[PDB]
Amino acid sequence: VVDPFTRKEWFDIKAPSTFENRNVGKTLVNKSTGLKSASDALKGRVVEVCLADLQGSEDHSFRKIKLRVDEVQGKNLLTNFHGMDFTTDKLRSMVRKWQTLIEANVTVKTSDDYVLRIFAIAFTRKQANQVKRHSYAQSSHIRAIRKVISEILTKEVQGSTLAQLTSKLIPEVINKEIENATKDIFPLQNIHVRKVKLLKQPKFDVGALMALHG
Amino acid sequence: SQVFGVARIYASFNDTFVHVTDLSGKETIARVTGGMKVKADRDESSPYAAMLAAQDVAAKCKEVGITAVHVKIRATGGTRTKTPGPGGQAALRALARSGLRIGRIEDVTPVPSDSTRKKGGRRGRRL
Amino acid sequence: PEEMRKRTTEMRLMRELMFREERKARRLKKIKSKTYRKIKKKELMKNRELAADNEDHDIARAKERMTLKHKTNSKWAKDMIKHGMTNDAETREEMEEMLRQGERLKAK
Amino acid sequence: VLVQDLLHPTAASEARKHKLKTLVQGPRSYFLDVKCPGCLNITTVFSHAQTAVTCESCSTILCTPTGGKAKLSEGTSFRRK
Amino acid sequence: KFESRKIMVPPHRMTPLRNSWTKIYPPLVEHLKLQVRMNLKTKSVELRTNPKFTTDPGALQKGADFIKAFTLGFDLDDSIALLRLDDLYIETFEVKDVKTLTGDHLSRAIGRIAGKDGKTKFAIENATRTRIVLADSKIHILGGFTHIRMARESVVSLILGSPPGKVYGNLRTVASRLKER
RNA sequence: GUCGACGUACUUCAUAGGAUCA
RNA sequence: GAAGACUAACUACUGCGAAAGCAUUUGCCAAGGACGUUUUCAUUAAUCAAGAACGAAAGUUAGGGGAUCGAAGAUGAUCAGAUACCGUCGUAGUCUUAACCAUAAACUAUGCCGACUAGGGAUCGGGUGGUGUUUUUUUAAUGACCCACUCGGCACCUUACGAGAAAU
Ligand SMILES: [Mg+2]
Ligand SMILES: [Mg+2]
Ligand SMILES: [Mg+2]
Ligand SMILES: [Mg+2]
Ligand SMILES: [Mg+2]
Ligand SMILES: [Mg+2]
Ligand SMILES: [Mg+2]
Ligand SMILES: [Mg+2]
Repeated sequence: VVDPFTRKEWFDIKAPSTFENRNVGKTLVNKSTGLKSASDALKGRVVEVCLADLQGSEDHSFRKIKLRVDEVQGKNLLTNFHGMDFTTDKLRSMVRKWQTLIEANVTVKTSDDYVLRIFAIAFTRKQANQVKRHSYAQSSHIRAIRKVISEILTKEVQGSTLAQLTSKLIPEVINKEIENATKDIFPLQNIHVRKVKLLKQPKFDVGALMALHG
Repeated sequence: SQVFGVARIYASFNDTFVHVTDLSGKETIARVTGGMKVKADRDESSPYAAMLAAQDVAAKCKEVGITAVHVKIRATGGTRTKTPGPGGQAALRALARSGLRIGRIEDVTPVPSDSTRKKGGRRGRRL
Repeated sequence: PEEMRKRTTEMRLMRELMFREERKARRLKKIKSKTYRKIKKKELMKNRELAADNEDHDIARAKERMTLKHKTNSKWAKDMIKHGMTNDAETREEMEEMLRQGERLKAK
Repeated sequence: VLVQDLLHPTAASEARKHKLKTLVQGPRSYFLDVKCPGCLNITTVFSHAQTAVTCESCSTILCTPTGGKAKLSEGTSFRRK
Repeated sequence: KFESRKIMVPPHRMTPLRNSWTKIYPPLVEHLKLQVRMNLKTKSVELRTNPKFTTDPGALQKGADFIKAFTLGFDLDDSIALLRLDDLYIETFEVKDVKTLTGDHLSRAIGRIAGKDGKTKFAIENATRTRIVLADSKIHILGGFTHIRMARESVVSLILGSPPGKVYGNLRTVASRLKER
């Protein structure tokens, strides 16, 4: 008695500034009736885009991004950054037997005060004339690596707002800094950051959001 | 050019749900189960029932605007099996043979950093 | 040079061969269960006979007559017999096996 | 070679065995003599120290303890006694 | 209509892939009209359908199923059977998904599923027309839907404790009531 | 009370193996 | 978003602990073995009836908590076979604080301390050696490997000169 796709109106999701393919896609709402206007029903969705499909690359085939809609104008709805993650299949394929897994997280507050928690993973490796077959670390190394990784994530987040942190996460610079600063301690292949997730978005401040797609 | 939507394929023992939503996830455009397409209850989960399910969804969504899907396929997960059975892959096959464009297959079952008990007792459940 | 890298991959493949064999042998060392060991011994003696001089036999017979080790005055057998324990037919299997082995040795 | 003399073992054999297992046991450390650059005078230092041996006059440091042989500070000269 | 897949290769099946590649790229290219490429700089096979040559839309997923079934551990010819027919699926489960076993108990459970000299495993395959590979603990079964439910029910009756002689007997009864149909 | 748990006393079941011959 | 358990893959019956046992990070508290030692005391030792500390899971007393699974119970089915004898809700329990109880295939179906007896390859911890490799700072120096050795652990192979009826 309805056929609901007679009344829903398409919109289109636009990425933020700090991405190449700014266009993302379309979405449905409902027609904007008086008594439940549409715009108050869009303003909390999160969208998952796999950032290859957002940066043209293909070595970014893992690392989904979550973008959150915060503003709407005239069949454009403008988004933000909600978090970042790996696809579960890469993560299942890193973790292997006969090696050890170092992981670390931290909670950190940015310049624009977004409180966010950021993860990090790393694995040891067999130095290229090692014959013995496993190469675990000695767990007094692992606390040194965990402290190093945590100090670098703490330092390198909060000297940035969010957009800067985002575009330090796309070219994977944090990986190279971890790698350099942690190879007198132990060899340590396969450094990543594997997740970041927001916990406190501060207060709205339209100025930043309309400064991204400006 | 294209319009994309997501196709979430829950693949349980005793059914397969082919859901098709938008990117955002909230608005749904096409749910069919496997149960709507065979009235015998022998085989709600049979691959043939899954095929019929997926063909119906592909038709219905092609009648909306939607020409391509990313697929997210999942088994029960939790504290049961964690890998899609035959019902999910029969739905996937018969969805790719439909003129939809498929991109970015993944697999999201829920997997616990170890969790609560499993139904069944000390002696294992099914036999 | 680069031939060192050849050397390392050779010692790597020896080490993992060693590790797979050692893992197998550990798991088998834990299985003591006299039917499983009995089966493995039976088909071993079969393969030994298929695949793979009197003086050694005369020395063996001489030591067996000197020693008389395979008769029921031995501690295990006299224990089993004198306490009615060999009427159960498995330990009677074992006792008869002892006796025929000794009888193989004493044959000429 | 099942007669190589237990009463006369070659010094390679006695040189690789543990110190308590040679024929007549004895220590394996040594005392070594040390001059810091700044002064001229010298002091004797056990090879396996457990105290950071300050130099006597120019009182700085000469060795630091380790789990084994002492780690001599690099600005130093030494001669085994 | 240009489209792709990319499926990863775990390292214990990377030697037999580059060791049996010569029989793999042909019946993916001519018979299927499909454009392979194996990346090594991320250890993964990639496939793409090229819009000109191809006819069957199900070719891309047919090839992806084929390579993936080679990935999980099944030998070449069996995966070829997955490439040809239209009635072949794989079901994977665990040993901790039936009954929580660990320690020595789990290595003895895999000993009952595999049998000595493989015999018990082969019996389950031969009387059900399925193919079982038995990984570290995860167990993978390839066949047609009814057959793999028969072989799943025998394997799960073997994990839980039943001896292997009982499962030979019940297996040959299943074989009788299978071969007639 | 054809009662239970013991404590004494007694009974009974599990014995054939190889070699040759027919 | 709330709640209470649990710490997957890595994970190797390898590591640690008198055993039971112990697996997310960070700090604090006190303890421990092995190694190193041209330190120190100088027989202070070994095994132990009485006596004492701890002792999985279940179980009791009194509070707290009560997500999940779930002895008892209630119900659905009882459809030839059940081969494929189970579904649904679930009290006690499971968690925790303070006292009880003191048992297990508590297993190596194997008392503790000391001596001797054979060959090998691996692995964990400590130490010694090396104009070996990388980590270069710009050459060092640690760290990571490689090779030789040695003490102390958990295991494995091959042979007995030996032991057993045999498995070993
Ligand atoms: Mg006592
Ligand atoms: Mg208790
Ligand atoms: Mg309790
Ligand atoms: Mg209570
Ligand atoms: Mg319940
Ligand atoms: Mg007590
Ligand atoms: Mg125990
Ligand atoms: Mg007892």
